[PDB]
Amino acid sequence: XYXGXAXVXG
Amino acid sequence: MTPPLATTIDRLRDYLDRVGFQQIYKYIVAVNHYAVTPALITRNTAASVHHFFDSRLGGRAEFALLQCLMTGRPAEHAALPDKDRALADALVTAGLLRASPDGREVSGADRQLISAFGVDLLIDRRIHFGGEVHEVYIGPDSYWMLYYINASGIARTHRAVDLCTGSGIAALYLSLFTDHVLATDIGDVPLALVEINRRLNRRDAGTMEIRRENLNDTLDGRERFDLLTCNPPFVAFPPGYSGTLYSQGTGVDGLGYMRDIVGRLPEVLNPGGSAYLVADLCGDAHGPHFLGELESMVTGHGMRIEAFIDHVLPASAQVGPISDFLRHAAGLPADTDIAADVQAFQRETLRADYYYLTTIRLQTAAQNPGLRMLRR
Ligand SMILES: Nc1ncnc2c1ncn2[C@@H]1O[C@H](CSCC[C@H](N)C(=O)O)[C@@H](O)[C@H]1O
Ligand code: NA
Repeated sequence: XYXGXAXVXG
Repeated sequence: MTPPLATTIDRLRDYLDRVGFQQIYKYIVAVNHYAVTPALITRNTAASVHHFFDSRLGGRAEFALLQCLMTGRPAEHAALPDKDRALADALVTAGLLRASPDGREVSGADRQLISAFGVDLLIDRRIHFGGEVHEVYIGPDSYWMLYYINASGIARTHRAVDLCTGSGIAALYLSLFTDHVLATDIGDVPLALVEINRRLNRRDAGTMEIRRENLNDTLDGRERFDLLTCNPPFVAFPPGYSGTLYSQGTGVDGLGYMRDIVGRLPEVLNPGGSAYLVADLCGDAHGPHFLGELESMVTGHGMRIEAFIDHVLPASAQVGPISDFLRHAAGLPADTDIAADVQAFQRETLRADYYYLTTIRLQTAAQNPGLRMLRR
């Protein structure tokens, strides 16, 4: 959700 | 950078100063959001930003080029003020803005103008707007790593290094306080962008070195530092999948670079120096697995290590984001069960019940050694 996918993004 | 590009960035800096860009951005996003995340002006909020310029800043032409840079909004070339018009043409020549096929408009290319921690920054616009996979990373983890730095403790003479600099944001933040900053990367695209962002904030090689060098080579080198920052690639993807240069961590569980860095801090930091790292760390209900590996640095080297956990997600909430990213990054079709591969990998290899977005502060030769883990 909101806050997810860090070192990934987009 | 070539001399023509350097002159263009100088003129861009002049324009941003003339129209007060950083203050405008700060007002639009507001002080309760400015340091939370770079994902504030995005495809989902662009219409609201355009409405603010039209209705609260009167649609003034002095802000037309600014919006091309902030959101990509088209401006009529002939409506640009004289000084802004020549700069717009120079940005189009540089590939930093686009012209419409008939030459009558200027609009966004692949670079988005933001401000963070008091610096002005171009980033890869595809991370917040549509399109192909982005090639330069920035995110909330980038911001939180800088948030925990004690700026008043930085001396002008302190030697600082930002490993894996990307857009340059951490190096540029450090350059607000110390006159000696080293910024490193190995990707062509981030290296060209930090060159631009260094000049955009009136720094040069005299106070900020940009170096093409692998972090493992910088870690084993003989240079010694008072202050280190690093947001390395830390994401672990299942076997058989390729990520990107900014995302894919080394080692079985994606944490190889974090192990490399922490293991060398007693040698690369001067005694009493401090390092700031950030990573989205897998763990069980108690906390991230990686923090269990750090006791050796407390008892073996007398370090103080503080871990600030600012966001917690169940592993199930990352299956969609990770699998979507893998599909987009490799151009895969929609008929393979990537979600199942991610799920199996989290369970068997990562032992991931939760992901913990964690900033880690590490200091050598600590007067009060120990590990402290902060959770809300
Ligand atoms: N072995 C390595 N040595 C140096 N940089 C590396 C590297 N492997 C990946 N990188 C770079 O590491 C960066 C990670 S993303 C972090 C970017 C920036 N520091 C921020 O916080 O927003 C990418 O820019 C990638 O190009
Ligand atoms: Na990262």
